Amino acid sequence: KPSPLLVGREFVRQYYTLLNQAPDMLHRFYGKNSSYVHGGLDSNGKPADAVYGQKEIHRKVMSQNFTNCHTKIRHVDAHATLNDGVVVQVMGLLSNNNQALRRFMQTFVLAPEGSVANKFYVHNDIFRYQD
Amino acid sequence: SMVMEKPSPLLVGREFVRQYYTLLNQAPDMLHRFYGKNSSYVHGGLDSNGKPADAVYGQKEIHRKVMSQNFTNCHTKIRHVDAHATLNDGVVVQVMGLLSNNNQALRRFMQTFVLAPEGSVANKFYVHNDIFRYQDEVF
Amino acid sequence: KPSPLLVGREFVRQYYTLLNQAPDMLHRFYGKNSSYVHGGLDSNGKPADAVYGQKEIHRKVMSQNFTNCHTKIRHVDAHATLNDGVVVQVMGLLSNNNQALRRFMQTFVLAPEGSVANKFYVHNDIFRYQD
Amino acid sequence: SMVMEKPSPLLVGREFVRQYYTLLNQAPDMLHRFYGKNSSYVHGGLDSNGKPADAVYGQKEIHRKVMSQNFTNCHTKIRHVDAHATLNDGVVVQVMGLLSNNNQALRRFMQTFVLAPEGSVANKFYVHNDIFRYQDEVF
Amino acid sequence: LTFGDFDEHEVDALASGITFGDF
Amino acid sequence: LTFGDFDEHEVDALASGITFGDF
Ligand SMILES: [K+]
Ligand SMILES: [K+]
Ligand SMILES: [K+]
Ligand SMILES: [K+]
Repeated sequence: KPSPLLVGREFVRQYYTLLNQAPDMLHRFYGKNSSYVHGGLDSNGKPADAVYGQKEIHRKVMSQNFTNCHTKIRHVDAHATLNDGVVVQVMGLLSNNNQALRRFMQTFVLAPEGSVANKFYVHNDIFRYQD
Repeated sequence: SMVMEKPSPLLVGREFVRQYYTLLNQAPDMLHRFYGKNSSYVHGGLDSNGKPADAVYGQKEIHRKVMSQNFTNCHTKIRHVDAHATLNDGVVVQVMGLLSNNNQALRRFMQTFVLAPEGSVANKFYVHNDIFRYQDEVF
Repeated sequence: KPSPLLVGREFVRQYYTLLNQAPDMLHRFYGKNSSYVHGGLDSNGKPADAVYGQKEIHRKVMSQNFTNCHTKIRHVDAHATLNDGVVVQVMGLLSNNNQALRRFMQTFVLAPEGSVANKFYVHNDIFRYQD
Repeated sequence: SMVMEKPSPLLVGREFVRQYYTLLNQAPDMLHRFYGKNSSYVHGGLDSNGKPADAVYGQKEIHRKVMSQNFTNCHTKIRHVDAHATLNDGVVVQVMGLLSNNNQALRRFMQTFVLAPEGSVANKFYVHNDIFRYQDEVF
Repeated sequence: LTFGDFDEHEVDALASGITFGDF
Repeated sequence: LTFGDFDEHEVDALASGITFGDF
């Protein structure tokens, strides 16, 4: 009954709000079969690779040292995929720790959690800056 | 219990993007054949209000939308392709690059595909979702 | 850059598809210097002879009364000839107007059209049933 | 501006087929001499997968392929020969008939030759393409 | 590996610019 | 009219089964 856009828009609201308010809980959007693919180099200098599941996604989020991270959403697209999922494409700008803005895109695939009605989790998250 | 030549999500996504954009350059009137019924498609654009254009649905609407877009000698520079398994044996593909229509200037784009198996034909995927936006209509 | 087999296989696909869908356009595969040699008797009862060029090939195709003509391709060979041509040998079975199948071979010589890159036309077409 | 004794495509094709198959019957170790460099040759056969065998290229490979085929007292019954001019002064020849090797049973075949002038020696053609398939390996 | 309703090799042939006759 | 690198009359001679000596 909820349209894919009603789901996707509210997801984007909650996700980027939590990224700003409590990044140490962002992993709770994800599940055991989730993949989190945030592209680019750390520094460090090592290349980016997919991390799987809540526990590892939590460790990866914490390694990114998000502080007061702000997002300017410039466009959201959200469509029904198969099996009652929702695919979301976000285009925006992100400022972490009050640093200069950078453009990004982020693709999510949201999947029903199964038991609770209209509960979704993030099955796929692919993020890349456009530098 | 194992299919030892089953293509990985990475190979599916890479070969798909290659086939999609090479076909776009030479035979865009065939692009609609990548899409299933109830597929969603949006390829940038701005409506009369100047807000981004809405998606169309189904191979019929998609064929009409593609042909209204007048792709002619469409050149692409693909910068990043990232492909991962989704649920139900799908593959989600994120694409970033630049696209030039009619030998006009290159325009940066950000795109997501969702590919899904036809249902049973072995190693056959259709495009279920195609979200494409030009950065110059958003940023 | 296209191999002779990439050309020949796609030619066979298009040719026999059009034979089924719109035989009244088959002549558009040919040119003014093309020869079309479909062996055997009409009925009528007159022997077969070569026809030259699109206009006459169109008349000959129409005289054959193709209706819903189906082809079962059993083997295709395609090789580079000189001057960037492609020689194709098809072995198959053909059912016209839902009649019983008959074995055939068909030899084509495909030649570049000259102006457009990777455009070919049928310079030679020799067809015979094996009855 | 006219060569009043230039052989027609029909005569070229007829005499060629005659020479080719009469030589095959009596001196198959000379058959390779009909072929130029970059000639293509396939003469039926099935690979380890049971798919039809691939062509070989060049007079060296061709000589080796012919000698591996062990033609011995090879009898032919030619049923149809059809020969027409191609571009660049070539001749394409379609051949149907039956061939028996080593006094074994006759096998039907379907064959195409492309003949091409050597370059300049007057009324001299080589085999540029030889496609031969036994029907019993296809039908 | 193929996409949509394309046959094996069909995209590669069409994406190479191959065309036939004057249609 | 000749084919390949055969000389005039050479195919006809060889195709007739002509051979010489014990080679
Ligand atoms: K926190
Ligand atoms: K939708
Ligand atoms: K018709
Ligand atoms: K070849």
